[PDB]
Amino acid sequence: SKKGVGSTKNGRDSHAKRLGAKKADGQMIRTGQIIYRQRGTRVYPGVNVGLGSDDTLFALSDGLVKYQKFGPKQGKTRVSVVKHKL
Amino acid sequence: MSPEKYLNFFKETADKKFQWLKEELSKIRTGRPNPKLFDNLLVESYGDRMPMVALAQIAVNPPREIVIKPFDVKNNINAIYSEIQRANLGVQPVIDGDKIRINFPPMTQESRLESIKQAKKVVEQIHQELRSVRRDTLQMIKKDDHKDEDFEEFLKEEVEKVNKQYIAQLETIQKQKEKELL
RNA sequence: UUUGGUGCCCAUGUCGCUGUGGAAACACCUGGUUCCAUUUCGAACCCAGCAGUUAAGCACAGUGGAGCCGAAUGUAGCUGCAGUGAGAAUAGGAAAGCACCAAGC
RNA sequence: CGGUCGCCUCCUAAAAGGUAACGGAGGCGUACAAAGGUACCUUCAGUACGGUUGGAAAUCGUAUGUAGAGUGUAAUGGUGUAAGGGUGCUUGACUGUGAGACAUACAGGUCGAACAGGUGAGAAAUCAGGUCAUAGUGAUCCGGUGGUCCAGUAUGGAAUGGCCAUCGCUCAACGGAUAAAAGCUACUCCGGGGAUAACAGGCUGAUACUGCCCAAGAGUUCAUAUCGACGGCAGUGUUUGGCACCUCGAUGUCGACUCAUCUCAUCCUCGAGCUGAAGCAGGUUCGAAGGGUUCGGCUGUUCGCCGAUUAAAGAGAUACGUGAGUUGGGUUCAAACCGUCGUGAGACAGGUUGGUCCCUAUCUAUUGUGCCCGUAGGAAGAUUGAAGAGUGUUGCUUCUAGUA
RNA sequence: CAAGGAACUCUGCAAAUUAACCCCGUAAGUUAGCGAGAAGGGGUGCUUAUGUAAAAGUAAGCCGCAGUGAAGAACGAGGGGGGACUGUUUAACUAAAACACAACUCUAUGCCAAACCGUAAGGUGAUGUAUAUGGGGUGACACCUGCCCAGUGCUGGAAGGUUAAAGAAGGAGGUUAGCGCAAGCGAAGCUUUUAACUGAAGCCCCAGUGAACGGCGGCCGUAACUAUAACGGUCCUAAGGUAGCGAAAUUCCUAGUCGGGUAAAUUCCGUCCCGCUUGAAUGGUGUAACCAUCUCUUGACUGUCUCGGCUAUAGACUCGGUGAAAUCCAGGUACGGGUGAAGACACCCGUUAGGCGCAACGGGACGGAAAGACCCCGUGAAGCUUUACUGUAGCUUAAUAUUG
RNA sequence: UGUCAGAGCACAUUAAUGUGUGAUGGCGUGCGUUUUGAAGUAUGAGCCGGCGAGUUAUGAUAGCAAGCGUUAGUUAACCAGGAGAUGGGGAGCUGUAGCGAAAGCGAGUUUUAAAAGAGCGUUUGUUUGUUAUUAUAGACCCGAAACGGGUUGAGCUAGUCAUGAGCAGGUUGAAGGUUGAGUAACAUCAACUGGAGGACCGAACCGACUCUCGUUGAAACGAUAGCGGAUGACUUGUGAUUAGGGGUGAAAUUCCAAUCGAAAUCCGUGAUAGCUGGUUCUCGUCGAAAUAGCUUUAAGGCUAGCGUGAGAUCACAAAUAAGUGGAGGUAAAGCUACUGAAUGUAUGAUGGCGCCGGCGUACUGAAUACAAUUAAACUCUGAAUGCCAUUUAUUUUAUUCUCGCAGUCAGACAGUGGGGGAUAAGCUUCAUUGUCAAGAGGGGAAGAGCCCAGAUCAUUAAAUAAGGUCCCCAAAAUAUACUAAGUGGAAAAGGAUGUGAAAGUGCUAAAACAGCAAGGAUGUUGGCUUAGAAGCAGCCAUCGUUUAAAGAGUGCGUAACAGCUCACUUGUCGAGUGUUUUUGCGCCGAAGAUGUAACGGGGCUAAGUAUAUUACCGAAUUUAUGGAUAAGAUUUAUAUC
RNA sequence: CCUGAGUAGCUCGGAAAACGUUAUUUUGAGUGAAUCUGCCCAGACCAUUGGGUAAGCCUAAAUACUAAUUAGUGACCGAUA
Repeated sequence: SKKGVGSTKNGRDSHAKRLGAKKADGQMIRTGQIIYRQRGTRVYPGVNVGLGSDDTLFALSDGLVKYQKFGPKQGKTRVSVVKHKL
Repeated sequence: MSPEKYLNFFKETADKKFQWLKEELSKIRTGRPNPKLFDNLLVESYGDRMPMVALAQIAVNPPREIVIKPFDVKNNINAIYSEIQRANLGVQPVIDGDKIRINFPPMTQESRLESIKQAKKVVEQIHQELRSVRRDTLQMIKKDDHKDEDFEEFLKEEVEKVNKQYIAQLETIQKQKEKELL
């Protein structure tokens, strides 16, 4: 019935950090604004994209965000800053 | 050891103890159909100690007799036939060709009484020693798990039920000995 | 439009196999005499030149060999029993392509 | 009692992000003048081929190998001339900042263009405000250390106070109540809970019991005369359970005596069929609930064991039925001892001795008996039977006949 | 109340059985006092006489069914367990296996005694005087009290280290008179600071004290197997329970085995000794007698029972008088199934019931009193214990004034 | 326990379709309470009458109004008077410059070398009146066990002291000594003195161990029947005696006035109560949450989010549809594209071994090829949906901000995807989609979470939704088949010439199946072997011969045999003859105890089921009319939307 | 010549001070000055400066309060208050 408990050996995790992207396609953004959170490079930096020491990807100029495919079989993803009408 | 490993060690020791107990209870006087009653008693072949399985074969054609089959009928059957008589049997044996066929009429009520008494006392000694080993295992367990009471109690009844199962097996074998005694 | 370098894409592009070719070249090739260089050494590199070659890199042709890629059906998966729409398998192509400059042509 | 309280990594988490779990998997309470940076140079592991000791494995030469190598590390990944190795040079492993974003209740934590000055790396453009990244850390009160263009109780100083920097504090229950605090109370009590108890009751049927099928085989043979694994299907609620529920401003129980009832998965009495059913004694499967199915010793013990007896001494349910029908023997108040444990109050899911069971019946149901009316003018007898209820136990001996 | 006679039952609870007087006889044990009314039998009347101060007793006759004719009169024996006993015990649950108890043992106290109380005089102790008082424990009598000072507590010891308040050997600094170009040095007053050294008691240190807390083992080889343990080696400890007893108030297994008991006895009696967790004054074994002590057996004994019934009352019922209580949202207050916050007089479905009573007896209205009291929680309370914390009574030590 | 009605009866009023009353029809399981929630077997309430629980003093904040108003307002205190405003009274304060720790500076300050860059500054208000909130005050009402202080109780028990009393009666006969006998003397024996004995029986008395009765008692511990003591450890009277972090205590946590882990009394104290309980006029409008984080924390409390009210923003904001764009790595699918696992087969590595570097390796099996695979933490790939931003169109002043007041964290249910548990549980944990909570109604047999659906009120008006149409009970029939189970209106695996339909499948009037007749042999008793199996114990091959036909024998049956019988082939007669598969409805499997008890019932072979038709009924839904009114707008006629 | 000696004071524990011991004040214990040339204080203290010279005492006035008397009042309660 009511037996002993303890040593479940599992059921532990950490605080789920808000990781992923930080911009939406179609948004007019400015320089110094963060676009993506990740480890390593699952999303590759395009033009005017800077890297913050926590493997953060942010914008370097003012313009629109767009996505592109590259790689031998186009399985890799780039994010490019296509500037607005200027 | 773990509590389950404690049970495993206790079960190994109890299996050895049961081999011992079966060995003693076999030799104890019954209606005497036990193949191991004769097996644990060595025979004086030409003045030397010999076993039976390594020398002959055992069988039971009727359910009141025993049959001994040796290889040699001129040199080996006599060495076992002489020691079959004048023993705890108390019956006159005969030889039918290459096999000794020994009948076992039921024991008298008095000799059966001492035989049952001594068998029960042997089982009692085995019981006391098994419980002593169980208490030793419980001492190692109280050196082992001294934390959650509900778990230590679970270990207590685990050991208790293992002991009860082995007691049941030993008692069933005792009942078998008593029934073949009839 | 041929050659060399090089620009975008970053194997439908590739790897490999059978040949041709270099006049100008690009290349091998001849030396460490000079600045420089080797965890060492003219191997690389930098100085300076073409005696010899299309060999190889290189380019063009053929080769679909390996690998890459891949026509349609439907269901699979799903969204209020109709739509949504696969993957896989298959025919199969692809022997890369878009350019710029300098000369030869 | 266990384990945890803080923080990070994967699934869970259902393709934005994110989402709980006492769910499934691991760690941190860091390391480094290189493992930061700069400029330059360089490219796998593994496998294969051939070689002194020397091989499976020491290494080299080459090919091949898409990087499964390696990245200070837990996991996530990425990392194919890179985020990795080698060389040289400094330690931007800057000062004051900072527009602006992130994430979020606060506190905070994350990145940060770009500016002024100064540098470092490289001739250089450019890079450098720590490491490819995420854990890697404790506020505040108080206290100490150095400096300060701060004040100096009338003044002058000084002491002392103030600002910046710095250090102490597993406040690890890690957002932390003081600088500083263990247990027992069956001597206990107060307020609360069916949201958190034991029982009952209720859901589920894992388990327990029962039924069934498949039939290898055992059974001279022949699965199913009698069984039957290896395996499953189910059912019952009935044993053990899971449940945290209408009920805890109260549903009193274990047992013993009394009242029994209903049901069948029938024990006997009733009937039928098959046989590994010569007879007898049977086994077997079903219909089958009318009646009945013992006494004594021990245990508080229901139960259970033993002896004797009938044809048998069946099984469940009704709040482990039955105190607004009796008792408390045990059980579960203090009281006391024995053995053990805690040093100590005490405790034992140990034994041991005794140790308080309330009720003037309101209503319904329920067993008897009356009052008024009805039964159609009033009165008195006799009825049919509408409807049910009681009741439906059974042994022995003899004859047929020692006959078949 | 015919018979049985503990068979009912946790158990002879209860009840019955026994009684008063006289005459026989009365055992084991015995510590000589008891046991003893032991165990068991006979008679108790009327009249006459023998009889004595009075009787008692005896002889003859007299019968009743029976003659302390009525009255009130211990039932007894054996076994086991505990306690010595007579006794005190929770007023109002528990009368004891508890406590007390004489006795035994240990300890302290030399007088203005220790001790206890009070702030303190002072007082009991005690107006006592170590054969007295106080405490600790064991609790007739007899025989013993085995080992261990590891740790603790106490006593004794002083070297060694360690030790306050306080005293001052001494150091540093400020203010500024003055000296100084500045810087700075710096007399005297006050200023501020604790360090040489002294600083007790005490702690660490060393021995004894266990009838002071208390505790008082394993591994391997070897005994006509052998798990056992007679034995021999090893490890650990301060020593490893010696004696004695040993399913006991202790033993889980266990209802252990054995014999008796019992037709049949989880209880009982003795025994078996590896004894979960026995054990020697937190005492152990025999132990005479005794217990409103507990348990088992036994002769008798009985309506406890087998198996219940009758006689009289007080009620219960009626009549006359008087006459309250708990409960109480309101009701005209049926049945079965389902449903529900999971147990429906009110719900839905079908069934039946003229209305109102009285007498029993109480299924139900989860009947009544008792805002849970069983269990849990509350940053609840209270008491109790303590190496929980902090204080503190008391005791003890040093300094200083008394005090030369 | 009444409503909507209503026969009839008797009346006649605030004269009005009136009142009273109801034979009878339809309908209908209280109020607060707290919970996710009660007709509730959850609690309280017998009823009635009064009474009965958010005030005040001060201060601050917020709203509205006012006075003054850009150095004004305003007085604290104090004084004159009616207990009065008022006047006299500027004591001070707020707003009129902030920055910096402060010095100090200042339309700039601080950080800083720097006003670089950043912070704030770069300027409005004062005081009263109303309401609300907050703060100090006990501060809505009530409920604790509790602590200390100041006092009273020893008359009850206990304890001792001094004074006394008391033990009816009858017993037994100890120790001690005298005498005599005995003994060396003792010891001992008998009589006597003697009457001791925590001695006996047994009055009174003391205490209350046990049976029964009693249990709102006659009794706040009794009645009666038994019991012990009843010469001392004896009971009692009188007076004093010891009092509550205290006494007393043959000790039990005993007693201390029927009550005591420490009495009662008064006060601090109205202690505290995250826990219970309650909290008294009307109406209108809007109108959530049971989630997250933190917490000496899980019942509580703080912040968010949310609702509401005032203002502004008022379309760049927010949604609703249409479209574009991105990510994912979910599902699926695959896993010589990995990760782990794992199987069938081939050459077969390493090879053990055998073997004179080969020879067989009949075993392990590299890699490869083979066809399949399992994965939430497997992914070469790889969806959809959804989410975000974005464009077009509608709507809103708002899902934007601030301000004031909040409220909730104990949710539950149903569906989806799950996890745990067992893809057991009306169970737990989650996310999502709806409901109740917080909102009723119809269907659902009655039912909080299911379906249809969102209720101003009156209707004796219409269209309907879900759903239903034999009757109860408003509401339909036709035709096609199936059904004989009452399936409908519990069931599982398995089984079945049930049955209907569909699809194909051989013969055939030269006569198909069937019914029945005839043969059915043979080497041959084939052999292994059973003393005894040879067509049939067990095993092995299981053929040819003649025949239309024939099996070392289809079985039965035998110790063997034998025999019977069939497949096989023929025959009599002559119209149907088989499984091959898939679907509708069926049957069994299906035994438990208040009463049928797994359609609501009566009943139903249609009134059952599926199939097409036109119908109908039917909701607080929608529409209609009438009444009031809220928010808004033309506008003040008091009209409309 | 004098002006208030166990006095001010220093130390060990204190308390009051808003102050939880800090200027200042007081003492249970120890210690203990100068004589207005002096001292106290000016929140440690020191110097200058300022002020007053403790170590004796008294003091109507505004001050709280009603137990009551006298007269009067109550945007006080009306026999459950």
